[PDB]
Amino acid sequence: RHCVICSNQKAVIRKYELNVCRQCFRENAANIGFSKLR
Amino acid sequence: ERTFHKFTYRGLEIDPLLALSEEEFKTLVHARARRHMNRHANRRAPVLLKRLREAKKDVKAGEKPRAVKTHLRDVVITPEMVGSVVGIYNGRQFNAVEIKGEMIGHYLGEFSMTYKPVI
Amino acid sequence: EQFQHIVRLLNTNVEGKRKVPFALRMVKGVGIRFAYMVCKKAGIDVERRAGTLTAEELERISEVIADPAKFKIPDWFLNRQRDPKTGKTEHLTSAMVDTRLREDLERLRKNRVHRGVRHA
Amino acid sequence: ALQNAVVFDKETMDKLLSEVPKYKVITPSIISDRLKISVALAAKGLQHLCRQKLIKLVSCSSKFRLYSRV
Amino acid sequence: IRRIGKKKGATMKDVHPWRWVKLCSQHFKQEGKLMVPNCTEIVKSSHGRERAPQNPDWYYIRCAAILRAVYMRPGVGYGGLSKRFSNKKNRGSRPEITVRASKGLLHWGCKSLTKLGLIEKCESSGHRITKNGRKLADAI
Amino acid sequence: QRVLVKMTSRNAKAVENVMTELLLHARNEKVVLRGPVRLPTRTLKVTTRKTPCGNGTNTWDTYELKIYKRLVELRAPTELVKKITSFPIDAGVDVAITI
RNA sequence: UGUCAGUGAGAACAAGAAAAACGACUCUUGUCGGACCUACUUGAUCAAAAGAGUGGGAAAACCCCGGAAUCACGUAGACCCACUUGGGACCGAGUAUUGCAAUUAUUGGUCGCGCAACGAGGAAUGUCUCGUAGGCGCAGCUCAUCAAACUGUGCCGAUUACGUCC
Repeated sequence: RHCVICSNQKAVIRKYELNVCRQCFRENAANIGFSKLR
Repeated sequence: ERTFHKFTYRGLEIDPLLALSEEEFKTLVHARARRHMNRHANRRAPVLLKRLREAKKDVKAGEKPRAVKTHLRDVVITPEMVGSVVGIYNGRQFNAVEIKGEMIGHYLGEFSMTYKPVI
Repeated sequence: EQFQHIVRLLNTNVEGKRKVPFALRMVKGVGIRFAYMVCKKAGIDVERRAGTLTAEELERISEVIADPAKFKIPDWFLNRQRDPKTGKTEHLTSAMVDTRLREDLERLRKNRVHRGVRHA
Repeated sequence: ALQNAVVFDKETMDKLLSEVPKYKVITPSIISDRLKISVALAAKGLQHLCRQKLIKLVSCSSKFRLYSRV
Repeated sequence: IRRIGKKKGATMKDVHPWRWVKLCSQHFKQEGKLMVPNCTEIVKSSHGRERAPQNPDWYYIRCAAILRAVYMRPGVGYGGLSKRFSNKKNRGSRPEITVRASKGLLHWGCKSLTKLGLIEKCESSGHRITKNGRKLADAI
Repeated sequence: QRVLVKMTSRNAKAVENVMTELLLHARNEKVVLRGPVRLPTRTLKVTTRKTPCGNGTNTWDTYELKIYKRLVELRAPTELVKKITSFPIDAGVDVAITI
């Protein structure tokens, strides 16, 4: 497909649960409310 | 005229095939051909498709009708305007000598290499 | 005297077995065609194939093999269907194999692209 | 006796009747470990004799059954 | 409900109505018998009884489970893909019987596509299973 | 019919301030209160490669959300429901419903 | 291959998780339904692939929210110690489906070839002590379309050791 927070279209696009945050990796680009505890 | 072929393609020679239309052709032949013809019906190219008929009208060569090249490897070979010879696309190769009969309902592409296997 | 005995059907010796369809596959067929077995006038299984022209009536079977379109039986089991230079041919066996192949052995192997050259 | 055999024959069945009560344990396997016919219809061969009481059935079941001298 | 699993539904509810149904014809025998009943066969449909291990059982499933049909009823269908293309084997079904089996119930022991009994004939005629076998049963 | 209130939120201790506290206002005060126990809590689980390149030990993560759906039921308020749903303002993603 | 064992049938029975909304139409004094699934019935007076109509859901609603593999079975099934009826990989013909575009893309499909390999496989070398190893299946993931991959849930479920430091 294509991405909306980059225009790269490569370095892999997440479209799981209707979000993109893997053309800007979510570890760097957090505050989506996710956490790791386990 | 200046086109020379033999078909015997589902028992049908040169004459019956060009008598039939493209519509009736696809009812006989490949699953592939049906799908391509149906969805390419709107535009197949005006001028490319034209030139294939135009070169037939042209005379003073016994050689097969010479017609403008393609960049398309996706176009079908129709029963009508057959023996119309074009440069089949590749980035090194154009062939006028891989266009012959018994190739109707088959693509124009699947030809002109893409690899040269060595060793 | 018999009761496991060689059989010429393509003029080729093929040994019997104690099951009819399974042995018959060596003659150029397969199990799923031999659901015609029921209509071949010995639908019975667990039977010798030394039983030719006795309890099998071999001539019957050899008609079904050649044309099953004389019979009412479903022609979804045909090996070739609507060939590119002829109509349907009912079966693939013996020399009739080679005929079709050769035509497309020159054409098919021309193809150029990823999978094309692999087939070539 | 002889190694290979689909066959239905006079010898086949006549031998069968003598050999079956000889053993203390009869299974489809051992009759074709005599090799006289295959294991396949050796099964059936025992059934319709046991039905006529040439043998004793043990298991309430068939196939992986076993039998004994009656 | 009543039918199946009250007589041992696996093998002692089957052979008895089978005998009765072949002795006097009832259920469909429509051409299509030869065609693939269960996924990816290399053999014919079966050695014997192409569509005569089927019909009452295909009523039974829908009976006791109430209006499982055409997509739910293949739930108690089969398919393992027991020969495969060297990938992980997966489940399937063949739709062929679905059509015929939803036709069936309008005759013989069931009424309709909403009501699946009459007097529940199969049960009543199966009360003689327990009494006496017809196969020389082990347990009788 | 009977009006229900589902409160869907990412976080506990937002929804808590809604259900317990501000249902007291509707408890027998203007309508009757039938408390069940709230609906099953979904997880949205996502799996993200830690490494931004092909050299690591090919590591991954497990990230999870809680989705709290807090259901409590009432017996047919009409026009009173305006009060009920104006009570929480205390957190984002507090949404309320009326049948 | 005989410790699913290879083609046939029937029975009982599982758990996370995915899903929906387009400035596109219609609707009004400030605006509703179509790109998700599954149900049901025609798809058999004659195949599969596959066509279409009705019906519900933003999910503890989706029809019983949960099912067919490992397993069970003597129904007195068939095969039966063979490179076969054990395995597939090559190879040709046909058709439908997906898509902006297919060039085996399609592949859940027919039916050829199987009598092509391979019979537990030299040296070498891997990793786990418990619901684990091993065996088995399903979903998510990617996304015109395809999962022998990856991630997660569930099912069947041991032998040996519980010691030493070479």
